[PDB]
Amino acid sequence: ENVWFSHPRRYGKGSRQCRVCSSHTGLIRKYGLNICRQCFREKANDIGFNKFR
Amino acid sequence: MLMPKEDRNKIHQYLFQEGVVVAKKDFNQAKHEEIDTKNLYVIKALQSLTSKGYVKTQFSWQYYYYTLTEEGVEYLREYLNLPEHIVPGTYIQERN
Amino acid sequence: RPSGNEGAIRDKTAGRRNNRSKDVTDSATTKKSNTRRATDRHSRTGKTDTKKKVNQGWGDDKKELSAEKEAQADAAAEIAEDAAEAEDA
Amino acid sequence: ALISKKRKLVADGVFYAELNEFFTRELAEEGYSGVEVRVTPTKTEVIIRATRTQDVLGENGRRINELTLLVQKRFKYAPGTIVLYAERVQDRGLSAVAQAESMKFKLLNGLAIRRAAYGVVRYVMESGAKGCEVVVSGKLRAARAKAMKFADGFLIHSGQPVNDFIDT
Amino acid sequence: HKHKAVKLAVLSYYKVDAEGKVTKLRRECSNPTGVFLANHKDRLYCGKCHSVYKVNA
Amino acid sequence: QQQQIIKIRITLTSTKVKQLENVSSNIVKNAEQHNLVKKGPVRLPTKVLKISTRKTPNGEGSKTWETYEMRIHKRYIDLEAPVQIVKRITQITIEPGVDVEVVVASN
RNA sequence: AGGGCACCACCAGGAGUGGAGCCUGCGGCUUAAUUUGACUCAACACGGGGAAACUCACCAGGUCCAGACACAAUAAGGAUUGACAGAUUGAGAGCUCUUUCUUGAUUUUGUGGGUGGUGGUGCAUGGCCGUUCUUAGUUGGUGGAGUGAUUUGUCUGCUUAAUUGCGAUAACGAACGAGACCUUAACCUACUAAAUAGUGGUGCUAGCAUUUGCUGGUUAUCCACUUCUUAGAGGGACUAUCGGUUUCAAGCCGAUGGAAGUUUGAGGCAAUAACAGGUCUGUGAUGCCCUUAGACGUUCUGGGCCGCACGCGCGCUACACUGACGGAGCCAGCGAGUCUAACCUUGGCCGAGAGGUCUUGGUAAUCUUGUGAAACUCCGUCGUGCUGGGGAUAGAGCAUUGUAAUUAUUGCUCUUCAACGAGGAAUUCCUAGUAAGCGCAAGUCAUCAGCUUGCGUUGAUUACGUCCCUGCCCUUUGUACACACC
Ligand SMILES: [Mg+2]
Ligand SMILES: [Mg+2]
Ligand SMILES: [Mg+2]
Ligand SMILES: [Mg+2]
Ligand SMILES: [Mg+2]
Ligand SMILES: [Mg+2]
Ligand SMILES: [Mg+2]
Ligand SMILES: [Mg+2]
Ligand SMILES: [Mg+2]
Ligand SMILES: [Mg+2]
Ligand SMILES: [Mg+2]
Ligand SMILES: [Mg+2]
Ligand SMILES: [Mg+2]
Ligand SMILES: [Mg+2]
Ligand SMILES: [Mg+2]
Ligand SMILES: [Mg+2]
Ligand SMILES: [Mg+2]
Ligand SMILES: [Mg+2]
Ligand SMILES: [Mg+2]
Ligand SMILES: [Mg+2]
Ligand SMILES: [Mg+2]
Ligand SMILES: [Mg+2]
Ligand SMILES: [Mg+2]
Ligand SMILES: [Mg+2]
Ligand SMILES: [Mg+2]
Ligand SMILES: [Mg+2]
Repeated sequence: ENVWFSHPRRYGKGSRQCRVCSSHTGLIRKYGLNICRQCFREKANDIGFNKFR
Repeated sequence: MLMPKEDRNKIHQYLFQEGVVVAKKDFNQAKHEEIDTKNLYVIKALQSLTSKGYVKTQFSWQYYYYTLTEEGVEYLREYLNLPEHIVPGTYIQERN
Repeated sequence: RPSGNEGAIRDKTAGRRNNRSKDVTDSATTKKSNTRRATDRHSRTGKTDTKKKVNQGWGDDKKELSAEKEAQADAAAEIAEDAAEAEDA
Repeated sequence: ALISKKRKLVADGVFYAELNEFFTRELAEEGYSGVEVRVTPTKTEVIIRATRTQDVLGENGRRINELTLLVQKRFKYAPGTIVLYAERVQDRGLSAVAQAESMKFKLLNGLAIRRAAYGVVRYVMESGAKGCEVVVSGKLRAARAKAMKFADGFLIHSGQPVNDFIDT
Repeated sequence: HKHKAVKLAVLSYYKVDAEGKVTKLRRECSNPTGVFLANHKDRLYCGKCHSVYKVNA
Repeated sequence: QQQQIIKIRITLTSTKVKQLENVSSNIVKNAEQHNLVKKGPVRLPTKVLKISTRKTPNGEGSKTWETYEMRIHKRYIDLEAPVQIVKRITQITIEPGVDVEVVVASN
């Protein structure tokens, strides 16, 4: 009942966030991950993205 | 501010009739899953109950898990005016 | 009275030919020059931190007679309770 | 449910990595060492490697009915289509995750670092390991940070056998 | 800021006893929540009717 | 209920190859003892999911990168199976870490 | 001082960059703001930082409390809430007033205590990462020397990519690091096969020219095979063999064989010690401090990061004939992709073009997609002219995305056609499918690539050396230095 309080959030950096830490920049969107580039390196091995070469 | 009585009860009944509530760290969501009230209301009724004991709060990847304590449920029996100590709410309820 | 975008078209000394006549200051040919890091090892706080404050938190070499001879004991007692909680009683 | 295999495997890798950190936080004081999720039809069951299992199950299903209702509500599982099981970590002194949480409840409860580290290093060696190394960094009554390794045994730092043999 | 909330009795009815029957005007209408709203200046405060409210008292 | 070929395909997708080809061997071993005719484990090309990030969390240092790789291995086995005895011996011991889907067709 | 090592050093060369025009980052200047962090290598197309809103931290203005909880007043004679229209306001914010309804211990007002903060401190810190250093270095057991700190081992020489070994030996025998290991690429006419890959007949057709060449089609409307492809399990190379040299060592070089004889190519991992390297602005990592309602919280509207006398960095487009244009030939590889909703898009139609519309296939070895990609090749037109090279600037119109395109988001069609005639001082990268030319996919992405991470196409010159320059390492010497020449 308070019309004034929102704006479009349907495209761009503010439309999405990291699902861990709510950051907007550095977000990895590949394979539907929605995890920033620093939380992904924390969580690479227990997602399955191990590193070989 | 004013969160009305029919919104606070339906938060409080569900925490008695489920025993845990999850919520999201995303305000202005305005309707909780499984409760007919705002996501602002369920966070701030259960941040309120956490301060007076009664609820243990965990955050864990943006989604606000709340677990009821033992001193919490005995508050919610004199609040919601249930029969005395018959219904436990609701961990050991149906299959035990 | 006129102000804003209407006065900008009729303002004098605004525009490229006016600014090209004015020479370039020597602040445009400068850099940070290490951002005050030539004295990084020589600390600018000036503590020379005491022996007592480092020895009493981070261990002292004169107590290693007492240090490991108890840390052997609880580790052995942690073994002595881990096997005891395996399938005893 | 009409989702690609590149997406469905990654999403299950994210559901694993979320419950790893959730049960890290919620089951911290009960010796959680790992979670194991088995994707079967008609039910998924959550296997919890908790060293002291007897309080994870709580009393009479409390704290295991609760974690059942917790994971079925965040991830929106249907009621009864997920169940949680707690089985205890054997060879407990060869798990770094259970021993990093053990040293955490040494250092917060008020025990010195040299007594805590040699407590858990020589627990690892007396529990049957080839090598152990505890590195503690931070500040302890001194402003300037220092690090000290408490290494006893035998370690290999280079190559694939880091991945084969070392719990970090 | 907000209303002074005068310590009021029932308003917008004339009386009950005064010579010698009920004197209460504005015969009943279709609004249940019949009832008196806020009249400022030839307009009344529409609060209940969700879509249609066509009366300008 | 009486020994009719159903033309079923079991597709098996899994990150780890040893646990995947364990079940793709057991699907072969199950259908070589019921004497069922089968097109065997057809080894689809390995999906390699590569993600390149800068090493540093901030923007300092040399420009150094990781390649975090997920390998997806996939197989399918075609079958023509008497359904009730084969569905009895396939739904049992579902393997974790291997995703298995069973599709029938009308061909 | 001696001796080593390395195209982040040189030699011999290649290709550049520095000169020009733009693109972007930095400093500065300007500004309401032009948010900031980072300043030799290790700051500067770096923060994945290609910012119209959001991001956003900055600036000009407006909301809201999302101020938990405890205690005391205020209250049910109502503590408080939300509003119609007008004023007000960018605002269709009851923000606030006029107005008079609504509403009901959910509050209001203070004192504590919290919450929040992309606010400060990377000189309080964790974690991560950069550099030393991709260097070869590090350590204990017993024995020897020394009162001892310590030392010898762990080294004069030769070799190696390597403290890699051989050898010398008061040391002997080992451990971490190097290597082994793991991944990827190159071989397998040997196995296991497959309509989600092909090949061969033809079950079976059906075409064109013909008398078999090129085709198009069906796998209980066929059968067979695995060479090609895939991926399981294996095999292969170990410098094999033979010569030459070496202390007949360790090795190195040549030849032959071989898929491979540069650690087979290339990465991943990578010790001990650190640096006052960076990051508090990645996190609900965090101590302490600052603020907390007239906010540094959050949100809304608009601006700003892009503002332009200028200095610098990485680049993109060229100076043309080994080249531009037009036609024609026409060939890859790594990805990604939608109902857990609008993604990759074939085909048809409309349009110069951009694009539009009607359908379709695909959750993908199945469809986009043979990604019919670009350089390249051939045949034409040009003809040494700043020219038909170059396409900067600038004008006019048409589309797309988006709530919104102005300071041009981008594309399209016409026009304008700037410097630039191969670049002082200096300086970067590089030893074989490598340099370089070429473009494609992914990332961020609603739109925007002169950017990066890969990928394939085309594919040379020059050396298989050295300490000459630079940087690093070790030994000897010196020291009145050990917050260790800051
Ligand atoms: Mg950022
Ligand atoms: Mg060891
Ligand atoms: Mg080793
Ligand atoms: Mg190695
Ligand atoms: Mg030269
Ligand atoms: Mg230039
Ligand atoms: Mg600026
Ligand atoms: Mg700073
Ligand atoms: Mg960039
Ligand atoms: Mg804004
Ligand atoms: Mg914060
Ligand atoms: Mg802020
Ligand atoms: Mg020794
Ligand atoms: Mg000795
Ligand atoms: Mg020595
Ligand atoms: Mg083959
Ligand atoms: Mg520092
Ligand atoms: Mg510093
Ligand atoms: Mg707000
Ligand atoms: Mg910028
Ligand atoms: Mg630069
Ligand atoms: Mg041409
Ligand atoms: Mg192809
Ligand atoms: Mg011209
Ligand atoms: Mg933009
Ligand atoms: Mg792109």
